[PDB]
Amino acid sequence: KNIDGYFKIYSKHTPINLVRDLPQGFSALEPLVDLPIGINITRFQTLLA
Amino acid sequence: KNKCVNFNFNGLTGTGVLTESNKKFLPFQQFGRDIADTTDAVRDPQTL
Repeated sequence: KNIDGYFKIYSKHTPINLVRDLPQGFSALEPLVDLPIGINITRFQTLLA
Repeated sequence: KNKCVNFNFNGLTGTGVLTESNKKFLPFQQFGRDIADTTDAVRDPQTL
């Protein structure tokens, strides 16, 4: 999320017992790092291994 | 501590009685607020 140039990022890592490729429940994502970038973004792309 | 002071915790200005807290703040948290969005407890800018 780009917040007025602050590209704030949240994250969370938990265990699972996979059933339908998306286990249901509830959690909360914590802020990972503040990134005062100040650049506009309109698209993205993943880097697969 | 234990005195009424005019504090400025890196921008968080105000006036009150500063004392050691029994609560726990998040690792990336600077301060916290009560139900009325009033500064109830803060973390030192230098000390954790």
